[PDB]
Amino acid sequence: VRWARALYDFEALEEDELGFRSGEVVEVLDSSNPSWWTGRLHNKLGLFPANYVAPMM
Amino acid sequence: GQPPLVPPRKEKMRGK
Repeated sequence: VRWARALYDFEALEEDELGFRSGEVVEVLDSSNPSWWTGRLHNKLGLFPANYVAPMM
Repeated sequence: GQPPLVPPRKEKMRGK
């Protein structure tokens, strides 16, 4: 998975988390962790809930 | 209406 679209707003609460708003498109860097994916938005890196995005493919 | 839960933060580490 390379790209995914946010289904809900996600608020980053820890240093390693990537916040986003619903409808934003995240570059997916890791999708092997089933709970938390690693990605990029606004050139910023962080982890976010896999269940908060829908892969685009 | 309400968004789903965020998974436990401990699962950010490897092995979920």
